Amino acid sequence: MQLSHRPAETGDLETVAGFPQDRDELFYCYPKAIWPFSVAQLAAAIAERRGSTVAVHDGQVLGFANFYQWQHGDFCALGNMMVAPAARGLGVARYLIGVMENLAREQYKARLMKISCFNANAAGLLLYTQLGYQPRAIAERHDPDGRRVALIQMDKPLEP
Ligand SMILES: CC(C)(COP(=O)(O)OP(=O)(O)OC[C@H]1O[C@@H](n2cnc3c(N)ncnc32)[C@H](O)[C@@H]1OP(=O)(O)O)[C@@H](O)C(=O)NCCC(=O)NCCSCCCC[C@H](NC(=O)CNC(=O)Cc1ccccc1)C(=O)O
Repeated sequence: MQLSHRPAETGDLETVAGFPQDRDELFYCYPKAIWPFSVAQLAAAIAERRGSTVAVHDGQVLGFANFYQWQHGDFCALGNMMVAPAARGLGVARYLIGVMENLAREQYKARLMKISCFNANAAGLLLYTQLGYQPRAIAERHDPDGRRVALIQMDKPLEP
């Protein structure tokens, strides 16, 4: 469907902060955040990151992403990837990741995009696989209940 993108704005914060539907979803897209998510937590992430971007369809903000890490000439890492629940499965994240890949290439001369995905997040793992990301390593992490989870580190070459 028809999608556009632009930098995130203050008026987008309340909608975007509403995207994660439970503690698990919040952990998957922003593991340092604390449930419940809030506009203050989102604004703080935006201020300390780069490239915060929204995807819009039919006047609705449906998706958000930024760079978790950025290293000129080297790589960027995708951060805070989240989509409105009613709009999932429709290509919003696919679209926005394409946008972020282009931004990494153009703004950071990145050769590689990194994406890390928690093991329980099948939807994420499958999407990133469809976009050409390959798994490289697995790291142990802990969820908010102190349970041990596996963070799967994936990457993809970008090219000029
Ligand atoms: C986005 C979403 C997954 C997808 O958005 P879509 O808009 O919905 O995606 P389409 O573009 O439509 O494409 C979807 C594709 O997948 C196929 N599909 C399969 N199953 C499906 C299903 N059930 N449903 C739908 N689709 C399913 C489907 O067929 C299609 O493939 P084809 O049909 O096209 O082939 C959507 O469902 C979402 O928002 N989920 C909730 C949030 C979320 O999980 N976000 C991803 C985060 S991974 C990124 C995490 C970045 C994390 C980062 N930190 C790090 O990296 C590392 N720091 C740390 O660890 C620090 C730390 C601190 C404390 C303690 C431990 C550690 C950061 O802090 O920011």
